Amino acid sequence: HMWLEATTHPGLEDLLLEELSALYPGEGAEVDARKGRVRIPRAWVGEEALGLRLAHHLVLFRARLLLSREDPLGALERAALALPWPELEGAGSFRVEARREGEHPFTSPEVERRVGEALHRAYGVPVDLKRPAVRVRVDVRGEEAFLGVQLTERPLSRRFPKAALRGSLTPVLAQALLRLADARPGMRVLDPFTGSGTIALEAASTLGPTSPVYAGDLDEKRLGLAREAALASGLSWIRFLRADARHLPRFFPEVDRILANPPHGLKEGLFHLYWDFLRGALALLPPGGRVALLTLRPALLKRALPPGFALRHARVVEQGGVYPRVFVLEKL
Repeated sequence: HMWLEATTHPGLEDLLLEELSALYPGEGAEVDARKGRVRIPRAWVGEEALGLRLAHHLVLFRARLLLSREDPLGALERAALALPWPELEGAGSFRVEARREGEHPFTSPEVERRVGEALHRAYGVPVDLKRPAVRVRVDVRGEEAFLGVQLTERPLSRRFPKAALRGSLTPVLAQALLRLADARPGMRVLDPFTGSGTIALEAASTLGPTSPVYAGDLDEKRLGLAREAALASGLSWIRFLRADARHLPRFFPEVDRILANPPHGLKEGLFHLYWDFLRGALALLPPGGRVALLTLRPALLKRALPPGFALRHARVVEQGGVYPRVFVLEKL
C-alpha cells in the first residue's frame, strides 16, 4: 500500500487537500493538522502530481509500517531492502534523509547510516551528501515509519525565479491568498504591494488572460524585475504601475479581489499605512468584493479595519519560520 505525501506551509493543509482531491478523486486521504502534510493512497504517481500549485515537495512512500520496538533499526533496514528502488537507475548517487517525530532510542543520522549502507551494498550506487541525484526518505512518526523516494528535486514552489529571493513570500502562499479570496477566471485582481511581482504572476498564471491583473509598488527597480519575469513566462497582460498603496484610487480602478502582502516595517507609521491602505481597498471594491491579506500584526490590522468590511475568515499560516495570519475581508 503506497502513499503520495505532499508538503505545504503549515496552515494550508485543507487547501492542498482540495487540490489533490481534484487531481486524484477517491477516499482515504490523510491530513496532518498544523504540520503542512497531506497523504493520498496511490497505486501510481505520474507527472500530473508535479502540476500542484500548493505543494513544496512530493514523496512517494512505498511502505508504511508499525515500528517494532525490538530492534527498530533492523526492522527499518529490512523494510527498505524489501522495497523496489528503480530511481537509483540512471541516478548514480543518492543519500537518505531521515526525520523523526516523537521519542525514540535512536537518532535520524543512525537511520540514515543503517538504511544508506544497506542500499549502497545492494545497489552499488555511491552516497553523495551534498549533491545526491536521488533522495531516499525515511520518516518515523510516533510508532509508524514511512519509507520511499522524494519525487521533487527542487521544490515546486521555485516557479517564477526572476521574481524570487524576495522575500519570504512563496508562490505557494500567493496561490493560497488567491484561493482564500475565492478569485475565479474573469475577475479583476489587484496586487497592491507587488514587490518583484510574485502575487501578480501567480494570479495571472492561474486565472489566465480573461482576468485583468493590476499590480503596484513604489520601487521602480523591483517593477523592472516584475515586468521581466512576466515576459519570461508569457504573462505580459499584467499592468504593473508605480503606485503608493496609501492612495490606491489615484492609480487603480475598481476590482473584484485584492491580494495584499503589506511590508513588515517602514509602529505608528505602520498603523497609518494599514489605515490608508484598507480605506483605499474598500473604495476599490463593489459590494461582495474581497481582500485576502497576510499580516504579522493581527491586532493592529483589526484596529485599522474600516466598518464597511466584514471579517469573514482568519487563519494562522507558517511562513519563513514565523506565523502570520491570513484574513479574508468582504465589502458589505
